[PDB]
Amino acid sequence: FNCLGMGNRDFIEGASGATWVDLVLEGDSCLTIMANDKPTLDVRMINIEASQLAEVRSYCYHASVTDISTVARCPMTGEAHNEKRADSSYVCKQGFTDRGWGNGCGLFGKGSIDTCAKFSCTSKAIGRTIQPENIKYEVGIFVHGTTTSENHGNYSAQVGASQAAKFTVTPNAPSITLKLGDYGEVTLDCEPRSGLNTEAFYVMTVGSKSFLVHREWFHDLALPWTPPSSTAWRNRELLMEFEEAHATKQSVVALGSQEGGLHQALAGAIVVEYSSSVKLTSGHLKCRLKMDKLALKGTTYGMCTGKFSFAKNPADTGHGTVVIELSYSGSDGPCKIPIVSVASLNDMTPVGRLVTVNPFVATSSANSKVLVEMEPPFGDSYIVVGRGDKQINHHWHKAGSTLGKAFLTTLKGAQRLAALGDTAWDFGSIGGVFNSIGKAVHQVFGGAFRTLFGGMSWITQGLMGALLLWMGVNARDRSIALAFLATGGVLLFLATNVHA
Amino acid sequence: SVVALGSQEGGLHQALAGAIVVEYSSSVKLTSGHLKCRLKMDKLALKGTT
Amino acid sequence: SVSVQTHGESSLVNKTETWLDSTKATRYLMKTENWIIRNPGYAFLAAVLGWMLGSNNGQRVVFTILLLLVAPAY
Amino acid sequence: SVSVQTHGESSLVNKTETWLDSTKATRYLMKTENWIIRNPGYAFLAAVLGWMLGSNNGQRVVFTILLLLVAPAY
Amino acid sequence: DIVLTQSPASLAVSLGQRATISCRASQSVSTSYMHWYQQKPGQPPRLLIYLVSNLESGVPSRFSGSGSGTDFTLNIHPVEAEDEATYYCQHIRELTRSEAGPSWLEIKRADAAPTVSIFPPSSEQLTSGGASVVCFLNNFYPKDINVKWKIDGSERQNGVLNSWTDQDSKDSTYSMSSTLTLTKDEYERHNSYTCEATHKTSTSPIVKSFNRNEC
Repeated sequence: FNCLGMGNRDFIEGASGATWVDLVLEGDSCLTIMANDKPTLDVRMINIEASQLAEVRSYCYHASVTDISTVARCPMTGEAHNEKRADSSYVCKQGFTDRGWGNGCGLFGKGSIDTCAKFSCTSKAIGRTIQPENIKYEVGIFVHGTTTSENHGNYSAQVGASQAAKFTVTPNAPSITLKLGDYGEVTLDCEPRSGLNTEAFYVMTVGSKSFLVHREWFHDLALPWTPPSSTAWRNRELLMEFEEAHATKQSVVALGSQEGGLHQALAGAIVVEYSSSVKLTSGHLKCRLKMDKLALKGTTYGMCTGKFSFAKNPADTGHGTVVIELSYSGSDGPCKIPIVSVASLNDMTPVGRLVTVNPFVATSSANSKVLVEMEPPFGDSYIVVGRGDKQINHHWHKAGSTLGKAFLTTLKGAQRLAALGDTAWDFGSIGGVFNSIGKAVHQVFGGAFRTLFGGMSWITQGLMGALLLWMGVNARDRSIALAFLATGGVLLFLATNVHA
Repeated sequence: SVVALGSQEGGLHQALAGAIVVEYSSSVKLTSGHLKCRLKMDKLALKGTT
Repeated sequence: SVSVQTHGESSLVNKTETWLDSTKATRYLMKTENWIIRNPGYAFLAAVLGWMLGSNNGQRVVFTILLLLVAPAY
Repeated sequence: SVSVQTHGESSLVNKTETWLDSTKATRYLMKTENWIIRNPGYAFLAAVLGWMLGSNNGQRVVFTILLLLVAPAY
Repeated sequence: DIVLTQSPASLAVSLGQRATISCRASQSVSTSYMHWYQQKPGQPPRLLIYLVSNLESGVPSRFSGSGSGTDFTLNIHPVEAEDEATYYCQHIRELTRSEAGPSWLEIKRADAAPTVSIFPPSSEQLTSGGASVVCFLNNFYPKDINVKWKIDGSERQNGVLNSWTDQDSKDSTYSMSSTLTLTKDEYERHNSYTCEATHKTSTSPIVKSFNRNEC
């Protein structure tokens, strides 16, 4: 629900100018909003939920042969007919048995037989189709107040402080307004139906576990399949075989369990669990964060008059910021916690910015732990907690200097452009003009081009790109980039994006 | 979660294409034979022109 | 893996009904045809590359019909 | 069949560990390399066809490296 | 297409002893997709085990089980008096979804003999034209029991109305009420009325008799 210790933690730089913002989020990633008058926010997906799922069809991967029956007939008799062709449970096939005068017939060289075997399915997979309204999204939202190592990673604890909230956005109710208490209220307007594509794929159950598969590939699977209701199947002859015909003897043999082949047929499928409601891991949702009633209280506070202490030692979040936990032994609380991030000790001018804005002591109780995060600048810096001689400080250094960070925005920005489709420009939030046409140019470019030849797998589009790079070598003036258009970017990039 | 692949028996049957189906009981009986033999007819003759 | 690199074909003696014979003709084509039907937009620009280079006419198709078979399953 | 025409890749959202990811790089190459090692005598005359026609140098390899990838699994 | 049956249909076992239900599913390889329901008579059930490894919310941790394919199990090591109910199960994968012939939990105790009381019809019922001779069998365990209405030494199966309860809440025994309905004229033309109750406890039927000429 919060951004604490998440695998992917990305931030948001507030330019103010508007109280509303359109952001896209994910299950693994946690967005962090920092703005003026608005405290630090956490926005992430818990999982993707779906309420009602219809049964599209099923697939029998594992079968067994039962009741082999072959009716032998003489040559020149034409078709052979076994009485088992009436029931659909019996799998019947034409054929022949080369006849002499020794076996069953008075003619030579030819024959006719009808081989029937009752079909028995040992194991079958089942698919699911997703309805748009049934899709639910549990979106953890959190605002950073006074926190500890316990309550901050705790939900119900911050609900008592009204600093964390959960909710379910559906196409029936895409808009939800939740109050943060002392910090005001925020309005979240999401797009549940359009976050994913509900009809783009199915949910296939292989064995006990269920998995995601494209629905156009779902019907293109070659394997005996099943209608929703009960009985009559199609292509059930594929799991069984035939042999030579000696007199009346022909053995219908069944293929083994194809479950492994189904697991082999699954490559990019996402593992999905379930109990009452299916929980999808990687989220895609378009929400609107309205901060209008979110504000800062306590404008009249002052600094804390007493000693600090470290409840836990400082470390690096790996996302570019440094978090600390402080146990304040002073009894003068509630008080605004003095703290900064400075370049040198002789220079009291704050440089680094606090990730958690306005650190505050909850209650007058001494030794109360408080967890506050800050973003120091690049190079050698210092974490200074408090003013006057009772401040206790710490030295920090961060090698991520904007040279490499410019590429971390650039390179990941193109990675943000990839795999997000046309929604990639939603990071262009509070947009228009550029950001609007930047998505619009890529809109039809996303509705054509890459999606037209899309479906290429790994080196398929990657290898030919190197051959399409040769198209840029042979060309004419003003015709150079014409053969080079789709080559560089959008093609080799995603090939370099996923290596492996 | 360590998850196991399903039965590869089908994949083994998929891995089999030009394989010859062979049965057995106490001695394996292969269908298509290849053997080089020498037929000596020296003692084979015709009787019974009588 | 067991999915690819099949035993087929033995091609030693073997005049008989093998394990899979009639289905051997459906191995590549149908699965590659299901790929090119999967990706029609590629097939439009695919054959275009043949007419681009060499100006030798009939061998330009040798590019396409071979290259259109490359893309399925790499 | 289930052996070919795999789900891979989804390529919708999906930043996660999929069912088979690291093994996706070993799909084609290794199985096609096991094919060209299976048939080395072909590989000798294979790349010869590239140097035969067109006299355009560097694009003659474009024939080979592409055509040597065609023959495995057709 | 699938047939389900749960066994043993009635299990008498003391609280705290493990109860492992032998079960099965006819259509095979259900994967897991098997459940367990506890239902007291006259109530809706409650889902015990789903995923075959996992409880629902309200059901306490004493419920467990394992299985796949055909066979499945419900294993409760600390069976309790609160566990007394009719156990149900139900299947998924194919359709239609159906259940099994259920199984009863019974808390084990000492075998108890019935208290048999056979009451002649009231004077109010005789004046109404009918006569119903009732036979009350109280506090007997186990549930296996039989009543036989012997009129003048001859058994009559006509007009026999047998109303018996389930396993009691207090003493966990069974109580039965048998009723022999006759017309007053048919009641006054027959003299000796007795209901003999045979039970696993008493090797001989418990005979409570009265005659109209007697009192």
